[PDB]
Amino acid sequence: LSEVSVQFSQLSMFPFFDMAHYLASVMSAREQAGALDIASHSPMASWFSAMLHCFGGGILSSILLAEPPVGILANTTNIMLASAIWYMVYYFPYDLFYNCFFFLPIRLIAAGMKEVTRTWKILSGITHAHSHYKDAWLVMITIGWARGAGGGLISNFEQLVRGVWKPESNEFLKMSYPVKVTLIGAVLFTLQHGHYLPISRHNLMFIYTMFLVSIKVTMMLTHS
Amino acid sequence: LSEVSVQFSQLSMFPFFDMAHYLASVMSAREQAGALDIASHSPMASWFSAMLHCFGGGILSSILLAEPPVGILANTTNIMLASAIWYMVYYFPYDLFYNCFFFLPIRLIAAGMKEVTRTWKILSGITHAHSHYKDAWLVMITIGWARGAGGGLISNFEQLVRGVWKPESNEFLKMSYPVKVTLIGAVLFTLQHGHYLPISRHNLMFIYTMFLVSIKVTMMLTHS
Amino acid sequence: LSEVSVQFSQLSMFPFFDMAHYLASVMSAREQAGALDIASHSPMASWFSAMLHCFGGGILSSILLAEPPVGILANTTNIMLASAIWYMVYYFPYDLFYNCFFFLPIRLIAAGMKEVTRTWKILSGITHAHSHYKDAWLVMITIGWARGAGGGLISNFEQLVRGVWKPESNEFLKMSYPVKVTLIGAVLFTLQHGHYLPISRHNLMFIYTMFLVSIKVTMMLTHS
Repeated sequence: LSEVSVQFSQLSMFPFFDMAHYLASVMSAREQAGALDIASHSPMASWFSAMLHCFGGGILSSILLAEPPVGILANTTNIMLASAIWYMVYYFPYDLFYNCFFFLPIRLIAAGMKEVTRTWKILSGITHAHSHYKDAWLVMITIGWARGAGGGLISNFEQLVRGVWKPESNEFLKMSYPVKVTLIGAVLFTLQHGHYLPISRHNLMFIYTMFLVSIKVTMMLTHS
Repeated sequence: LSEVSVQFSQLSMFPFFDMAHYLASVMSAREQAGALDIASHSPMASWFSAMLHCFGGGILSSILLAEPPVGILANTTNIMLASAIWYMVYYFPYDLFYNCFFFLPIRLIAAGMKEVTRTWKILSGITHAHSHYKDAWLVMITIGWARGAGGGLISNFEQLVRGVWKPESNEFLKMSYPVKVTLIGAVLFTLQHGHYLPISRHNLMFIYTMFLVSIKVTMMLTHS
Repeated sequence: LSEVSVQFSQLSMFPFFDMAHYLASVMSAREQAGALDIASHSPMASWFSAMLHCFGGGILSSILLAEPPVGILANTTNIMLASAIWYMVYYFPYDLFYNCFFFLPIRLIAAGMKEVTRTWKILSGITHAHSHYKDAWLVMITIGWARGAGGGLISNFEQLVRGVWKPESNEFLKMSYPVKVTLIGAVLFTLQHGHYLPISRHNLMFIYTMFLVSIKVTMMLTHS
């Protein structure tokens, strides 16, 4: 039944899903070590650290392609759309926001939707790298991977933003789960655009997104 | 009497004022902790650290706009115009140069003129960001702010140049005086170009520059 | 006998010499402190650290010229041509590869050929900077120098890649031999393109390359 994947390929991420990626990235940034004191004593650094979690893919993909990073800041609808989620995650009255989204089902849904945004980020970087370089495979892998897990690769300098400098925890030394999954996805969809992978783009899209959401849901259910 | 602000708006900064910004930035860089030993044992690193103080605004504004930083190095008149001030600040015979410019009135004048260069740097970044992005407010704030206090934002990596690595003293954690003032100015003049601020550009220019020079003069008089 | 330098100027570096630069840079990267454990426990970080040794000149010259660094990754023939040398330097059976190229004559030849690649990298950066900026001397010096010893200038962040963070060993504080030699060469050939240096390009090319190869050969013979 390939008629369902065609329906899945018509999804738009502007209203609902972008807020889900921003919310999962901002909450996951808050749950990190010493992130509450940053927002309590330096809202600027915590806000910028949140933006590195939300728009790290576009930032790294722009720096790697010699594209202006401030171009990501031009979309005031997305920047404000993430900054509101930041201010509600940290400075909501009685912390009613976080306590609402820390609930297990809501957290599962939000995270699972961020996993969906990751896909269109990977393909966006692959097709964009194709717009800059025709049949260059490594470029498409690098930019699609850069949009898939951008915040995870700038995680060292992002740590440097909040104030923690860990020169030992490099992403290449020990590849984390989301970064390595974004590598596998970038390679796969790069083989898809190059037609080296015998499957249509929509079906590979759907099966990859499902294989990601199922894994993260299993991780969050087995962690609690 | 708005006829005086029109006369103030016709100022040119190529001869006198650029040397004032370079001199205040180089002297303020020398007065930092452990900067004399750098120039005494490694003139290259002290020179580059001085260039990060002088041309940090153009460097950061160029990196943020995907513009070549080496483009700032093309203007050999400005680069030499600052390098001469560096070599005279550090390696002048009997230190007759620094001891002359460390005098309170001369230091007040030079610093106060650097405060004037900061304004045209902010507006240069705002109008330049307008040339790259029409009515994008955050871009104009970011580039005007990037030219206002560029050396203050690269101050971490600039510290890394001389040899001191302080991951705890981030500019976003504790915003210093010049950086936060450049933020306020970038926001104000950005509202001016967008015509959200009910005042002409020249008058806002003059009152902002005066409000800056008066504050720094008061700081230098109350510090000694 | 200027007829021999004309024959030397017709050299092509695509097959033999590029592999020599990649091999000397990868081997010299392995001989660094704690580089074997990186390749034994994290092949990704050791591979990227090797690419920073091989393509550091193009990377830094691309970042300084606002050119996409991923553009260096487009040439899959060169990237694979270096990655094969990396995998053979580290993971060859019985370490038969390294033990073969660590032999004194073979090491002398490979290093001496890397010294030859350095020249065409310097001139490539100088003529490229001329394509971006006509008669800007400092730009040509900066880009030619950036291609001459690129890995030596990113050596701090390259150290940060493997996991060692040394904020005290800056290249400007103590200029190493290859970096300072690349500075002298960039200045000389920049004076050549500007015709301030009374010598033809080919003769200066040959005498500079010889003056480099002789020095490195003398160093490797006096070190063992």
